[PDB]
Amino acid sequence: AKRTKKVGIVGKYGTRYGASLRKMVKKIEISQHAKYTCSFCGKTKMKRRAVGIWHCGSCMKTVAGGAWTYNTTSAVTVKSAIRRLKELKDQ
Amino acid sequence: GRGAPLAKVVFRDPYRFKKRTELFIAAEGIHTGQFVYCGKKAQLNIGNVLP
Amino acid sequence: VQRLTYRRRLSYNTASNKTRLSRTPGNRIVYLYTKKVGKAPKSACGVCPGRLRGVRAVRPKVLMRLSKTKKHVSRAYGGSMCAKCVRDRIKRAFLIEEQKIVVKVLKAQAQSQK
Amino acid sequence: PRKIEEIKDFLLTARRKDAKSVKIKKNKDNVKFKVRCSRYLYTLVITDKEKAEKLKQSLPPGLAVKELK
Amino acid sequence: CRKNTLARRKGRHMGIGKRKGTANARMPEKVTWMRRMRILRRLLRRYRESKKIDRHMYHSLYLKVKGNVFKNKRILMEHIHKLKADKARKKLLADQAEARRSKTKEARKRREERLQAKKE
RNA sequence: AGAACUUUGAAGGCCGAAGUGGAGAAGGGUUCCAUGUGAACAGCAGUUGAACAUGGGUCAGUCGGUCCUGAGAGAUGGGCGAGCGCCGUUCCGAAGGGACGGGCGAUGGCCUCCGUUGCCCUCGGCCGAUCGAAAGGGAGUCGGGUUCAGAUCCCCGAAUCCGGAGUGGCGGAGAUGGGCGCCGCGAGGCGUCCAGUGCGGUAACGCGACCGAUCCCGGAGAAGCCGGCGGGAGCCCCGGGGAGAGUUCUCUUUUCUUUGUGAAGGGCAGGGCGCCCUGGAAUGGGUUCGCCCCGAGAGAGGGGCCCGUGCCUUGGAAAGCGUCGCGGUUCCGGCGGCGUCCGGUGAGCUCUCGCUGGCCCUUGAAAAUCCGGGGGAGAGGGUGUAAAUCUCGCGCCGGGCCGUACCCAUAUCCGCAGCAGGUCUCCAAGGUGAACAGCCUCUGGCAUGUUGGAACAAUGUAGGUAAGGGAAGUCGGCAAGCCGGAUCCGUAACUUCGGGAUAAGGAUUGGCUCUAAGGGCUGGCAGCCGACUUAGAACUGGUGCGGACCAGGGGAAUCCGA
RNA sequence: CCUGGGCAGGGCGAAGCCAGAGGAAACUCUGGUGGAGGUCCGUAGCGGUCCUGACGUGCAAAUCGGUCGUCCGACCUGGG
Ligand SMILES: [Mg+2]
Ligand SMILES: [Mg+2]
Ligand SMILES: [Mg+2]
Ligand SMILES: [Mg+2]
Ligand SMILES: [Mg+2]
Ligand SMILES: [Mg+2]
Ligand SMILES: [Mg+2]
Ligand SMILES: [Mg+2]
Ligand SMILES: [Mg+2]
Ligand SMILES: [Mg+2]
Ligand SMILES: [Mg+2]
Ligand SMILES: [Mg+2]
Ligand SMILES: [Mg+2]
Ligand SMILES: [Mg+2]
Ligand SMILES: [Mg+2]
Ligand SMILES: [Mg+2]
Ligand SMILES: [Mg+2]
Ligand SMILES: [Mg+2]
Ligand SMILES: [Mg+2]
Ligand SMILES: [Mg+2]
Ligand SMILES: [Mg+2]
Ligand SMILES: [Mg+2]
Ligand SMILES: [Mg+2]
Ligand SMILES: [Mg+2]
Ligand SMILES: [Mg+2]
Ligand SMILES: [Mg+2]
Ligand SMILES: [Mg+2]
Ligand SMILES: [Mg+2]
Ligand SMILES: [Mg+2]
Ligand SMILES: [Mg+2]
Ligand SMILES: [Mg+2]
Ligand SMILES: [Mg+2]
Ligand SMILES: [Mg+2]
Ligand SMILES: [Mg+2]
Ligand SMILES: [Mg+2]
Ligand SMILES: [Mg+2]
Ligand SMILES: [Mg+2]
Ligand SMILES: [Mg+2]
Ligand SMILES: [Mg+2]
Ligand SMILES: [Mg+2]
Ligand SMILES: [Mg+2]
Ligand SMILES: [Mg+2]
Ligand SMILES: [Mg+2]
Ligand SMILES: [Mg+2]
Ligand SMILES: [Mg+2]
Ligand SMILES: [Mg+2]
Ligand SMILES: [Mg+2]
Ligand SMILES: [Mg+2]
Ligand SMILES: [Mg+2]
Ligand SMILES: [Zn+2]
Repeated sequence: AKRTKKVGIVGKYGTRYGASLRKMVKKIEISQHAKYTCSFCGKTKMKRRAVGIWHCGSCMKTVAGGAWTYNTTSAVTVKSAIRRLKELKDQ
Repeated sequence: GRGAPLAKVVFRDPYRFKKRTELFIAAEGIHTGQFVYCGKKAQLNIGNVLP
Repeated sequence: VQRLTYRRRLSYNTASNKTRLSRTPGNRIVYLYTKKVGKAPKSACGVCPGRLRGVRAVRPKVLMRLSKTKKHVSRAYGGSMCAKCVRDRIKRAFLIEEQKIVVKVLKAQAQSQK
Repeated sequence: PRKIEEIKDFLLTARRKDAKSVKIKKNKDNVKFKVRCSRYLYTLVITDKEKAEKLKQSLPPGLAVKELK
Repeated sequence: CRKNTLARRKGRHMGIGKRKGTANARMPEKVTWMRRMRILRRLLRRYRESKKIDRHMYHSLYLKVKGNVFKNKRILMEHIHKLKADKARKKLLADQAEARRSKTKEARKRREERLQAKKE
């Protein structure tokens, strides 16, 4: 069945620590405990290690990623800007 | 004690027949098996430390 | 139900003082010590985890007593590579050598055209 | 404690010098020969009493022999 | 205590008033589930080894035993009897319909051969 | 001489496996043990003691220190300081005395040829001397017996490691093959030439051994906590057998005790495998309690590896144990017979191995040591004759220094003492029960905690009841008492929607007969063999049922602090 | 700071998963499995609230007895 209606993953804390804090911890605990699809092997076995380290069960290929998700949107912006300024007139 | 993840990049030493091992701060988006290019005229991508 | 005790003058249940229990010929439950388990040498350099096959797995200083069959595999890169690394590195080295020959003769043909 | 199976290899080992003692033990269903050479106790188990008697007959004479009960 | 334990095995001294832990403490839910589902998940193998159920319906009943549908071995066997008796009826009726279709296609192709021979 | 206390017997008790038990670390220092005394000390006494006096007792290549580094501490170089000195641990330093081969030279032994020494060439980061753990790292020993006191040390028997062996102990590999031509019937031999730094399996890998230097690479050493689950052991439990003991008023094929195989080697179970081959899968399939896995190769079949602490074998029945007898005063680890069996079950306990998962802005030690691999400078017999070498099987020699007694505590330590205080760990049975809860027994200890006798006044200190009323007492429901376990019902206001909540309130609970359900193993749906749980029914006891022990009063509100 | 050691049973039942029912979709409902928590009753352990209980020239220059708080942790603890 559906055992909780709102708290989702944050129900392990209970009635303490505060509403907005649980609300803001929800949206990134789901991110850090979610399995991600590896861009290398194509399986869905990414798992977060210690902070900043991501690991896939197949092929043991360990990628330095974001602290809570797999890619920071700012980091994707920086990578697009780096390839643009790369092929901009060859330095 | 450091929030940054720490990369262990191995180099070839051009003077003694020996591999040397250094410790770089892991730039966002490198992974085990990506080559790291460093030097003056090194091409510009993520991880490539250059002047 | 015979309660039984350490034989040495240790007391603390350390990692080194790790014990089992047996039965004497003299009809008595005694408390016999145990050498620690020696994990096998694991694979060379970054590959999928798993110890190297066909190696007598012991503590380090045990390896002085052992003969020169039970420490290595008959293959080249015996007790270091896990043989999937061997059948990768051979193909990798050969193909990179062939690509270097192709790039070198391409430079030669480019200079011939120029 | 090592176990010998052939009579030949046992006998050669018995004549292999600095083996100082042979015990002979009789049993309900078999008979055993103990050789105390060095670093080891060489046991030959055999079930045929006639073979044991002819082996002890052909046993080398300078070596000590002790029967156990 | 041997006399008392034989009285326990009869089923005496075991009402409400001489229990003190909960039912989940006396015989746990996880233990009930492990025993129950190891029994039901090896009975399906004992059928699948022989021929009691084919490879495709094995997986459906495997998931339906993983889900809390079947309580025990007897009603599992009663339900496998019903599914097998349903599959046999449906395959019999389909084979009879395919026999009728084979008769009609045979007759049509033979009539086409008859008209071909009337042409040549 | 003397007995409320000493010792023995009998009886009744306690500690009740998280102990008043069996042993240790730190500490104590002879208290350990025997003999003798009872003057003082033990707060009464004492024939006794941890008191006094005499005399004994601590045996180790394989137990630990020694060795390694950790948190750190500390010296020279350097700097500072009136100055004993301080700072400082790579910083401002010429901080390696070693080796490989080669050459020149010398010396000595069997001057064959080995062994030294001097010089020269080549090579060689030390992230720095040295110290730092009787719980971290660290090769290698277990069983039986033995004393008034020892014990993995003494003995008996069985093993193992580390070194060393130069004229290289003894064997085995390296190793002896093939062609040519001739002779010989042939078997073989002659002569010439050539090879020979091992072999097998498609693999995963295997065998008894398998030349290797400077150097380089890697692994082991080397990893947290918590869940689950599987195997193995030990213990407990059940059924049958065998020895001995108890009960027999009446019954009880009854109750209890006892019922063994060391390290090391070989083999076989078993478990695990991210380890290979054949082979292509979707109507998706395989598997866990949970997951998880699959074209980067699932299922299926066949192979391979590791742990093998389990079983068998060697040790090993000669011992050990139980029991029944026979001899020697003693001195005998005497002597002899008999036996030391079968099986089964398990959310059972405890330990360990392995798998997998969860948790993290915690990522969970370093080094001595040892090994493998990459490379191939070199080394060696050159042929009918054998070496360079060897981590293989045997054989020889040695393993130095120190600690080792005992308490480890309601009497050997600290606390001014034989002081309810304090102090670090291991093993831990049966029943009830959820359980290591509390209560009662068994192994194993013990005399009630620095005294006894007589009587049962007050006040006490700990405990327990009370007719009626139920907070009226008192600053105050302080104290004590009520509910208390489980099952089945039922659960509000409020709210961060997770709770509140075991809310509040009810009922039921015993003994004894059953009934129903919940499984394993066999065979071409049927036959044998078993676990402890749940639901229901009847009978019945003086309304009695968590019967002792175990054990939440509750609600309504306010203030403050998440 | 380093190196080791230690913590019985149970109640509450999140994420993830499975099955069934409904829905056109979004998704919802029901029964299991699952075992998270600076989580709840409670053992050892650690503290010391109340009785202003015992003692108060004591057993003791801070103890004892009931009654207590917390026990996977910002936990407890030995040695260096
Ligand atoms: Mg559950
Ligand atoms: Mg008298
Ligand atoms: Mg007394
Ligand atoms: Mg008692
Ligand atoms: Mg004790
Ligand atoms: Mg006195
Ligand atoms: Mg005396
Ligand atoms: Mg004494
Ligand atoms: Mg004295
Ligand atoms: Mg010895
Ligand atoms: Mg040692
Ligand atoms: Mg100094
Ligand atoms: Mg100076
Ligand atoms: Mg040191
Ligand atoms: Mg140690
Ligand atoms: Mg002995
Ligand atoms: Mg002793
Ligand atoms: Mg040697
Ligand atoms: Mg197990
Ligand atoms: Mg063995
Ligand atoms: Mg079992
Ligand atoms: Mg001692
Ligand atoms: Mg005391
Ligand atoms: Mg005390
Ligand atoms: Mg224990
Ligand atoms: Mg018990
Ligand atoms: Mg029970
Ligand atoms: Mg007495
Ligand atoms: Mg006393
Ligand atoms: Mg009254
Ligand atoms: Mg009354
Ligand atoms: Mg009333
Ligand atoms: Mg008032
Ligand atoms: Mg009170
Ligand atoms: Mg009352
Ligand atoms: Mg309330
Ligand atoms: Mg409370
Ligand atoms: Mg207000
Ligand atoms: Mg507060
Ligand atoms: Mg809590
Ligand atoms: Mg509460
Ligand atoms: Mg309580
Ligand atoms: Mg407590
Ligand atoms: Mg206390
Ligand atoms: Mg206190
Ligand atoms: Mg107090
Ligand atoms: Mg007071
Ligand atoms: Mg007084
Ligand atoms: Mg609590
Ligand atoms: Zn991957």
